[PDB]
Amino acid sequence: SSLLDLIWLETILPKTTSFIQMKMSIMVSNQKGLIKLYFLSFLITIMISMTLFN
Amino acid sequence: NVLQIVRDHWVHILVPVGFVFGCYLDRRSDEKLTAFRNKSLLFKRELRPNEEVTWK
Amino acid sequence: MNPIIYTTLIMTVMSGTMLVMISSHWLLIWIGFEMNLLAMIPVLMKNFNPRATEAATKYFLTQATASMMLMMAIIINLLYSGQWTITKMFNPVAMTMMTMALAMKLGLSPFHFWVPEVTQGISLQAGLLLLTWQKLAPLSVLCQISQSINPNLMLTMAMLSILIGGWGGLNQTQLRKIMAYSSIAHMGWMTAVLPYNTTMTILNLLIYITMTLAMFMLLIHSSATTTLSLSHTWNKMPVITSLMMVTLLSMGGLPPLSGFMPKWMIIQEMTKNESIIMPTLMAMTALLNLYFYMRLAYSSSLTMFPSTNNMKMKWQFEHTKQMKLLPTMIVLSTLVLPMTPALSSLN
Amino acid sequence: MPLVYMNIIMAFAIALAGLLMYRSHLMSSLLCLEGMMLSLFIMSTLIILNTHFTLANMMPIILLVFAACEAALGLSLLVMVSNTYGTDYVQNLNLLQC
Amino acid sequence: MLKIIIPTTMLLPMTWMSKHNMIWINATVHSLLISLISLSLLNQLGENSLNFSLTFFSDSLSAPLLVLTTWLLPLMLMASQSHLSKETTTRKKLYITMLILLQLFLIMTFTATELILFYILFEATLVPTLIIITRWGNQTERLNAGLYFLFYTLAGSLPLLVALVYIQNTTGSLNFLIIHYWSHPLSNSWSNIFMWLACIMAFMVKMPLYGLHLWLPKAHVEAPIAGSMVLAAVLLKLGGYGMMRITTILNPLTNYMAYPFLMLSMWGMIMTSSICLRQTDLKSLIAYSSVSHMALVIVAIMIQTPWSFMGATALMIAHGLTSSMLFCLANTNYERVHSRTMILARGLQTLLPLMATWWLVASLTNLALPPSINLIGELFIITASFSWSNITIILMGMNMMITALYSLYMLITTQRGKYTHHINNIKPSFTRENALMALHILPLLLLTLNPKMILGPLY
Amino acid sequence: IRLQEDPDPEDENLYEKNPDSHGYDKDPIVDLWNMRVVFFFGFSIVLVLGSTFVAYLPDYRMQEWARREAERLVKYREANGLPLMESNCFDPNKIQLPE
Amino acid sequence: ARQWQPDVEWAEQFGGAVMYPTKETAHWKPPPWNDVDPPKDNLTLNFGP
Amino acid sequence: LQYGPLAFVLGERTTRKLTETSKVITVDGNICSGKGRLAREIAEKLGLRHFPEAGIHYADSTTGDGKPLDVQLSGNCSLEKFYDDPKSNDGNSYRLQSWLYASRLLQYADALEHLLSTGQGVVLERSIYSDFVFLEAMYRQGFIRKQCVEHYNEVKKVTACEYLPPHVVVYVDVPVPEIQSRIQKKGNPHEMKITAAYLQDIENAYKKTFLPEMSEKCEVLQYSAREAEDAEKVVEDIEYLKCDKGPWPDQDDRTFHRLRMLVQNKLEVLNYTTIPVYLPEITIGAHQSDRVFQKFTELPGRKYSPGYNEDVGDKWIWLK
Ligand SMILES: CCCCCCCCCCCCCCCCC[C@@H](O)O[C@H](CO[C@H](O)CCCCCCCCCCCCCCC)COP(=O)(O)OCC[N+](C)(C)C
Ligand SMILES: Nc1ncnc2c1ncn2[C@@H]1O[C@H](COP(=O)(O)OP(=O)(O)O)[C@@H](O)[C@H]1O
Repeated sequence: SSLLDLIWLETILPKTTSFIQMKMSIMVSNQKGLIKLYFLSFLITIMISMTLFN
Repeated sequence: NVLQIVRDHWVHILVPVGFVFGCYLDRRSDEKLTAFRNKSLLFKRELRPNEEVTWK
Repeated sequence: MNPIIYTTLIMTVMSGTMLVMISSHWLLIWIGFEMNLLAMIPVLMKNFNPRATEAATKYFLTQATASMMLMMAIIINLLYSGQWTITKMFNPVAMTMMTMALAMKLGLSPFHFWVPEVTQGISLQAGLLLLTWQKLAPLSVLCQISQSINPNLMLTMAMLSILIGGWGGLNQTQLRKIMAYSSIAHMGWMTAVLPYNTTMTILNLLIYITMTLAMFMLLIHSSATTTLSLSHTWNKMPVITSLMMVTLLSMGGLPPLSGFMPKWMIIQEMTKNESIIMPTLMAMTALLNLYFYMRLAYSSSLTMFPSTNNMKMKWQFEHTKQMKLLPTMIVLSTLVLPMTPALSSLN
Repeated sequence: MPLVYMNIIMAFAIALAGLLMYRSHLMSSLLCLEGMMLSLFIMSTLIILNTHFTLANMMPIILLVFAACEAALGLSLLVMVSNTYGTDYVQNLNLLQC
Repeated sequence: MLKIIIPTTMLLPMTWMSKHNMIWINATVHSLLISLISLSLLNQLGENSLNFSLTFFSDSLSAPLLVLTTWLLPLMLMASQSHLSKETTTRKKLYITMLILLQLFLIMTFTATELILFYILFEATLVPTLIIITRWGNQTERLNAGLYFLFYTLAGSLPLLVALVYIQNTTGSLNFLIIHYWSHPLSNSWSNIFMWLACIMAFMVKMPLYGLHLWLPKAHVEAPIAGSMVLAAVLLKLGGYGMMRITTILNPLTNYMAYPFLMLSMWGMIMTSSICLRQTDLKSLIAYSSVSHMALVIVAIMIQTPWSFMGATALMIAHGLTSSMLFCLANTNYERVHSRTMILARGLQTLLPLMATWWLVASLTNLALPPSINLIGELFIITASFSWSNITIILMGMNMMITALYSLYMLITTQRGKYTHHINNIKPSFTRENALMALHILPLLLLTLNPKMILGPLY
Repeated sequence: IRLQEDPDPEDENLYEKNPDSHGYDKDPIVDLWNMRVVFFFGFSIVLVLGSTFVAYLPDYRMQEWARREAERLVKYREANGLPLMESNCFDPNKIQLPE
Repeated sequence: ARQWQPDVEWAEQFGGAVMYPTKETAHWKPPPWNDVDPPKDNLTLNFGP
Repeated sequence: LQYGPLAFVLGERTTRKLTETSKVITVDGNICSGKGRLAREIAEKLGLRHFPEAGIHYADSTTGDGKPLDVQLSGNCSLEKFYDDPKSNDGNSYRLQSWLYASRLLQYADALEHLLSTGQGVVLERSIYSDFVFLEAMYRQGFIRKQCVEHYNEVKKVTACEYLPPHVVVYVDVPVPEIQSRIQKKGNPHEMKITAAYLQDIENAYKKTFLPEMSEKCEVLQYSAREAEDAEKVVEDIEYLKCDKGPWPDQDDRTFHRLRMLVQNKLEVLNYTTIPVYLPEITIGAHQSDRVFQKFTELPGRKYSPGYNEDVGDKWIWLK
């Protein structure tokens, strides 16, 4: 009941996936909305697409 | 009060007429799958003197 | 803004998009893009405030950079081919530049930040028009130039768009930012299916436009821009909350609603071309979108949040303005799955 | 392709990089935006004159007109932002967040 | 099948146009009539199924499930009458509409002739269940239960959709008759292993399988009575029906991929029975018993012998009826005392004799008392598992012992002993509740009298 | 306090306002007729009529037909000295092995 | 004895600046209700000799 | 037809209908003064339309039948309870204050709509701009809380940043002892329970904040009781004043069109009065909200739209 069903079966599939998605959402949406920053990101993306794509 | 009875208990025919309509639609769908009627090797049969279709 | 000026600007935006979609000349397509942006900026800046001004400035910068890149790609293609007709581009570098410019115009990752930024900055009608029309045009250009698209780059951008939209929608609370991330994810799906079947691309475009129109018009009807503002709608007009809930369910791809049809058709088309991993990952990633849709639906329809006292006066008064084609868009966004074979008509 | 085209393309790339790397001001961003159009005009006119594309000689004029209209729009937006905030710094454009 | 499908789509407008005080009467009467009409599907052939049209067909496996669904709808209506007294007319009509839509989707799912339509309807059943749970649940955990249920099901089923479209592209058709006649062996390669995994894992998450089952206690505990009745009795059988249908094209790879799932299912029977031994909540006990029975059905389907499919079908029907009856009894006890704790109310045999009799009969049917169809299915599965290997007998024996232990434990805890002194709101049992229990229990004994109707197409 | 919330109402007892309540509805006539229709339809119609219908369903599974055919084949086989059960289901003459 | 419905704590959980608060997000603030931020505020000339 | 962009295109301009007497003469005054009589006198002499002071059943009056609704369905507050127990623990004081502010906002919207649709001036006994004096008086005495004051300030900002300023603080300056004498003579016990400190706080709020604030925007005409008795002098002073005060001189046809579109839509007017700020005084539980809404829908002529209620005598429903 406690060790398997309530702890580890909850930890493997639903809790770990939820934690990963929450961390990724925080990382993605933690932007400060600075045009300089994301235009520099645009420049990096442009260079990567021009060079490492054949 | 007869109108009030009809005005309140007219919903009790919906399911029966739906059942009748479903039976009619089942027959109409069965009439579209008569490609092998009286043509199967197992049930091929000469028609009776007063008969045109083995089944409907 | 004067009503005549407003309708003139709207017609100018529509005429620019129509010129883009009917022109066979790269110069004319670029002219249409320029006209569209020029007439679109005041629509964003209709309701004047610092946030709207900032959103318009960011949108102008992004669209101007994209237009410069697109014109550079056109010139490079002209250098090596001497052709102005919009066909399969004859230079890989020009094709890459054109693809990047069109992705920047659409909002595909990693060119996505301006989409939530501008959508939050501008009002509901401006966001609706922005999403719908400004994604309608570059998708037409991409469909015209589909046969030269680099599948690796296109699919990479599409998958990035799907993932970024899912995670952003997971973390956001503002309705307009949620809509922006939903738009990003759906554009990712469309561009993923683009290099294989432009008919499937157009079908996804139509379904997404219908669902987005329904959702935005419901939000305008309820006059809600945040989660808690929408949480009070059940105490004034519970029908709108239920319609919004079914629309949110449809946008999540749940069968047997209309939103499942684009995903289903795209999966079928991609798996026809011996592509399994990409459809599997795309299908699994939509669960994030469905999660934040369901979280939004909990606060508005399936539960009853606390209300206020002036809601009694709200009950006493009645909505006046009537939305155009709202019931039609609600029906078309939830009950057209049995009419799927019409994609042959769309072909 | 000769080296003049190489130099023009390099100038366009440098102008694009300058636009994508802000320092303090929005005016410099508009200046970098206008340099890209200058490079595009030079490249287009060189290509058209080299190949004797007679009917294409009107394209650079249209490009210049539309880009100048875009520049006017950008200047209007810049002066509105400056009137709102006090400076044309791009740091002030942070009310909206991703 | 239209003669059964159309009357439900007529139940909808009848419900929405009936008077405010006649909705329950009309819905119950016409649901009973539809069940009587659907009883005609039990006249199955011996060699091939009943092919009504290009879209719908009925088999010896589909017919008992359709009859069970059509019979289960009016009982859910009665339970809803019980717990929805103070609801408004529009919300009551919406609840009835959700139940009717769920029944219609289940009927079409069971009678679908193609795998893609089967998938579409089998996923369409999610929406009404989620709405019912998250809207008419009583406690805070209903939202979490709905999220867990929906996401477990979808994470299971999306690779199934990918596999189905791939199979159609590869072979030509997803029609069940064609994929059965034109079946070809599945080679032992990684691609075939992953296709097998996609299909089987989808249906196992739906089943559920041990380790993928937490959504079942979460949803069944927090759902209303009608939701719990439909979740345990019919919605759990979608996975079993799918596995019995989808395994036609997965041989002989099923002979090699079945080991992890067989071990999981048997050890899950043991673990879930042991969990039932020490549960402080009655609904959780019933949910874990359902998990154990479904694990036994999984074992039968995976070993995949003619004696195991008959046992699987019989056990599915019997478990559906028994779990519905147990949930109804637990809901009556809850509605009396407004708490799901099992040791809170005692002496219920002294206070309510007839309910004590119903509890005794339900608990006897749960522990597979002969000659009940529960025991028939369990014994067939045990014999097939014994033929498969000779330690499955040990596992089944210990599972059966623990099952009897926890069934009689819950019976003794709830009904026997000294009544709680401070609980003085135990009113006499209602005629509605007694009739609900009788309508649950009598078909079980009638199917015991005539067992060949629920033994599947391999009889 | 945090809200202007109604207190939790006491649960109503159907037997207080109607000692003859069947538990279906608080209206006496509606409750009585709900009980009557449920009992009549469900028990009488469904149980009795469906049970006898299933009991007297025609033998479409061909169990008795199979028994009669088996009796005929057994009689013919043991009358002529042939084995009761054939060695092969199909004809080796019609089957062509790869060689 | 009645169905549970969300309360002020649930509404406050759902009514922050963003879900899943962190240090920076807690430093952030929700936007104004009407999306109009408060403002943050002649030429003199001495002529003659 | 209904006013809108099509009417504006056709040529229905607001400045065409405006005249010299098209003035929103809000008459700001004090408690229990002759402001109501003075406003009625001014309205008749100048030909303007008089709006009685806004209230709970004023908000109830404009919609449906003019008869007021039950206090449970509308307002959920009473002035008598505020008089009897100002510091009660149910938040009735701030609930009443917020409801009265909403009612005054609705009344101001109605007055603006009437002025912009007919050209006739309007006389208001009190407006949203002078409503904050009661809130300050309550806060000084400790009847309400700082959180209530902050919520009121937020709502007032977001809802009154849109509309045009009032026209005159006709401050009928009556000393507090005279106010108490008038209250005692009137004989209503609930208002007789009003303390002297509460009356002084209202006068302090008027004279220290509202009077200086409105002096910059427009002219302020202050009169004593005896001066306010002579309404002709007040009318003469009103007609005399002329200057470039207020945004009215710079108001344009497009701005008037936008304002008319705003004020003709009542739900847009009362949009930010229900912002999701969960103060215990104004927050209503889900179950109580559901029950009260069900009762309000069960009201006779309010289940459907006004033209679609058969129980109150609406015909041709199937063709409407
Ligand atoms: C009194 C104590 C009772 C409890 C203890 C039990 C002790 C034994 C009691 C035994 C009583 C019955 C003995 C006499 C039985 C007579 C009837 C029996 O012989 O007929 C059975 C038949 O019974 C019915 O088939 C049972 C019907 C079961 C289905 C009822 C469904 C009703 C709707 C409910 C839907 C529930 C859905 C569940 C999933 C399907 C067996 O079939 P069969 O002998 O050969 O039929 C003969 C007709 N022939 C010759 C032409 C073939
Ligand atoms: N914002 C408010 N808050 C609390 N009470 C108010 C508010 N506005 C008006 N009132 C109450 O309404 C009443 C109005 O009385 P009033 O019309 O001044 O009397 P008279 O008609 O004799 O001049 C006052 O007693 C005052 O307490």
